Amino acid sequence: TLSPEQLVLTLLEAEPPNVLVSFTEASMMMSLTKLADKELVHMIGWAKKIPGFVELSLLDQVRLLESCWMEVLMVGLMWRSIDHPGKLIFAPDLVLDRDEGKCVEGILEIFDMLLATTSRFRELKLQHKEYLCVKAMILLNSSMYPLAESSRKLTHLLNAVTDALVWVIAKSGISSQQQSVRLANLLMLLSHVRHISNKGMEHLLSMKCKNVVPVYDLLLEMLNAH
Amino acid sequence: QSLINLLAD
Ligand SMILES: C[C@]12CC[C@@H]3c4ccc(O)cc4CC[C@H]3[C@@H]1C[C@@H](O)[C@H]2O
Repeated sequence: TLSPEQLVLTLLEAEPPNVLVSFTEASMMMSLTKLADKELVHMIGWAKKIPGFVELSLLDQVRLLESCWMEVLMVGLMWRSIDHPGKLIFAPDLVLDRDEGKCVEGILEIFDMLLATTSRFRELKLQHKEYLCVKAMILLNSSMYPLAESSRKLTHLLNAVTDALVWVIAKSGISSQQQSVRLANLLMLLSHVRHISNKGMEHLLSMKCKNVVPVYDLLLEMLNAH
Repeated sequence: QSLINLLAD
């Protein structure tokens, strides 16, 4: 096994490239879907750099990414947005004010949820090292969605990232009581992100089904899995 | 490229 410092540095270097996109209901959804597809390509590359991921069975790798992709997109959005109250920084040159959610049916509720969760991370003063850990924990199925060598390996990988998160928190020097509460709050926020993801995917599928936006390629493949 | 091709690439 790697040390926790070694694991966190591995997560840092795995970070994906940033993407650039390029309103009506159609044009906002077109931008957002084009963005997601671009990010998804890079997400797969990112997952492959997480220690142990490519040692899992191909089926587990597929099922993990199918399960978490929207959560991973969303936590990245929250991190990009953390220091800008009332704004969602989807990408450079796609910075949306809360009120621009009025452009798309049903999207404002989702924006408000994403902004509220971002605000909780801001209040917690989420650290760089914590962000890295929690994004990897999401991929490695800290939610425990039902998907033996591969399952045993996955448990080991998830435990390793959790250990690294505990280590990061321990470096803050706050009381053991406060360290435990912080970990609880972070895990409960990840559970909340899962719920927002479920809502977001339902909304995307609705926009597809109503022919508000076409969905192609990798995003289509990941959406079809839901 | 599809999910599988991206994973196997
Ligand atoms: C806004 C929304 C949730 C965040 C997604 C989202 C979250 C994070 C990103 O980096 C990119 C995206 C693009 C797609 C966004 C989704 C489109 C809508 O259907 C709705 O579900």
